[PDB]
Amino acid sequence: HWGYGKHNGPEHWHKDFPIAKGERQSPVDIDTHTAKYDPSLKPLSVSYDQATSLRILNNGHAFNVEFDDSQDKAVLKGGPLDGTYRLIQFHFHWGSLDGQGSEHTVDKKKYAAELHLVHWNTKYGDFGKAVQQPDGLAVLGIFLKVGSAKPGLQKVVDVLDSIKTKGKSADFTNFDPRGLLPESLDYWTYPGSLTTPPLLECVTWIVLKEPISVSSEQVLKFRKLNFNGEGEPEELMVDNWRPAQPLKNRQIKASFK
Ligand SMILES: NS(=O)(=O)c1nnc(-c2ccccc2Cl)s1
Ligand SMILES: [Zn+2]
Repeated sequence: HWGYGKHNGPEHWHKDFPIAKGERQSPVDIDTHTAKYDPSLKPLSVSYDQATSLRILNNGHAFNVEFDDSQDKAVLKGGPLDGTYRLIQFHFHWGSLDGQGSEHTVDKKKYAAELHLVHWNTKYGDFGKAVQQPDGLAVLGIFLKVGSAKPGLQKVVDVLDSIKTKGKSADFTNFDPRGLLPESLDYWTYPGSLTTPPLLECVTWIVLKEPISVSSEQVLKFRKLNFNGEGEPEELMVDNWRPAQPLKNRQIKASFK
């Protein structure tokens, strides 16, 4: 099966998922000097006051916090989007060391980790239909750098122990994802894909310019998770990130100059 190890990692994915070599794959390097400022872009509208988290899950590839998306509770609008996108889950990618871990890079700089808040376009009625459309998903990407602690993240950090191995889940209610946002919502955007299989080209990427800060201790706890299931030989969950892919015929746009 696919993974992030030497025998099943990203350069192998194309054998089972040939869209891996497609024309609008993610992530990409953001070259800040060739990004085009687009004054037509609207500000992002993040409406997460009525967010309802449900559960946190180790799926063997990351951990996901899941939200109730049966209603327009937590939604993303504005920016380069037309329409309303509902939050369904968030997850992270991170490294074995602080100098790597993000999926996107900025002028080839890697960050320690990357947060993805995944939303789907409610005109398609359910997530499974949305991933089959070119405008079906919008993923908000936020970089993490190591420095001070992020108080808003600690609640997540403290449950990881209970979902250490693949397939484990825990109740996770009343978590407010507003606690994970930077001060500024300035962004870059481009059309891209899921960065894990099935690698579908259905995502409008919105990558925030301002990183959030987390402490070494916090990121350290991420690295204690396991890719394996219980009773299996221990494989630490680290470096679950996909390299930058060719930009090909795409323009990255910026909401700021
Ligand atoms: N890293 S990511 O946000 O582009 C992403 N990639 N794959 C995702 C996915 C794949 C299968 C089912 C559900 C999701 Cl949410 S979400
Ligand atoms: Zn992701």
